[PDB]
Parts: sequence; structure tokens; C-alpha cells
Amino acid sequence: AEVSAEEIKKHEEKWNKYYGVNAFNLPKELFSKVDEKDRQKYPYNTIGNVFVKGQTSATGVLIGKNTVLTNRHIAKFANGDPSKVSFRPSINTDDNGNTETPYGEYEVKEILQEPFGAGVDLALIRLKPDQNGVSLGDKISPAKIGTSNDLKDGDKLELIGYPFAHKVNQMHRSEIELTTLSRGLRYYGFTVPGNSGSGIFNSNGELVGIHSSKVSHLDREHQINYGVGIGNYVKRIINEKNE
Repeated sequence: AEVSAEEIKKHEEKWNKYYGVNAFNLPKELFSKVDEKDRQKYPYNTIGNVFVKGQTSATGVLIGKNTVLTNRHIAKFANGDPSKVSFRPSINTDDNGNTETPYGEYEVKEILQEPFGAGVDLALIRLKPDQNGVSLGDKISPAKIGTSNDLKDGDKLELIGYPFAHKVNQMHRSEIELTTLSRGLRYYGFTVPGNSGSGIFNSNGELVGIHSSKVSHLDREHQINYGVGIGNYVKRIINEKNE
């Protein structure tokens, strides 16, 4: 299917809203740092930084009492070794050398590297409770798990995660706009690779997908964001495996 030059031009112009200026110069409506008070509330408080030994850190979402959803491509670098992964919910490192971890840093008990299949870029990370026996989901309500079934082309959603290449250990939100949904979640929006595993939320605060990567779009020379929606299969597996 040859896409028309007109459609390519429309795509380039829309994509350029997010990438045509420096990320620091983006309008706050499209991309902004989550401030200290906002990190305290839902859904931002479900978002954490996934550290994997030898890799730059990425994002994950607390979805159960001890369970974090992230990308398979992020979890795979642990080589199945839970000692190589840690989860830092609402970590914030300011620009002046101070890190806060209001809920502590969580060790990992088990990695489910590909419970949705190798071609579905999602992984489950099961956390140990803290040293006093307190699970992360005891301190914070996990994200409400929604569905991708009601999403439509043009829908605006909120993507929340840790855009490492832009700022290290600083939660940011990005407004995304869904496009062509026939092949899964694709969307306009500002992301960087640390956003892998970011939560995508609707206005009701329901998790409807997880950011994955960028993929070619329309032709081989253009691209779009891709995420994994909480579709019928993904929701079924989450409900089987969550804890």
C-alpha cells in the first residue's frame, strides 16, 4: 500500500510538533516534568524507574501488590537474574545532586520475561517486600487496569515515565495522540528510549497500554511510537499472573 505524499506530509508535520524543537522547548501541554506534589497522587505514584545492571534505566508500572509491568526488551537484559533488576517507584533526582526514593528501592524476586509471548513486548517483574515486610502495593494503590478495546484513532492519552536521555531519574508526562490502531497502539508523542515501559492512561486513570518503542510508519523512512495495549489477551494474562 503506497501512502500518498499528502499523507506523508501531514504525518511529518504532526511528528514535527514533538521533535521539531528541543525537548526543553516543547509546550508543557505536550511534555512536562511531574512536580513533587503531582508525584504524590494517582496515577503518577504508580510509575517507577526500572534499573537493569549494565543498561540505562527505563520505566515500569505497579499493577499488583508485588507486580510491575514493563517491556520484555527491558527485562531481557537481566538474563533471567532477579538480582540484576531493581524498581525505584517515584524516584526523583534533582539537577543539584539530590535523590529521593519516598517508598524506598525494591528488590526483585522473579522475572517473567515473556509471559505474553516473545512478540509482545511486555514482562512482569515480581518484587520482594521491603526489609520490614511491606509490599510496594501496600504503600501505594497499584494502577487500575483498563482495556485498549474502547480506544480510537485520534484519542489523546497520557504517557507517564522516565525519559532518561532527556533527564535522569525525573518522571515526566507526555500527551500522546493515537493513530492507525489496526496493528496495535501507535501514537504521536514525545518519547525517548528510557520511556520504555511507561504507563499510558485514559482520563479515568485506567492503564490502557504500555509504551514500547518507535517503529516504521507509512513507509520505511518515517516512524511512530508503538505501545502494547491492554487488549483481551494481555488483560487475560495479567489477571492470571498478577500478584
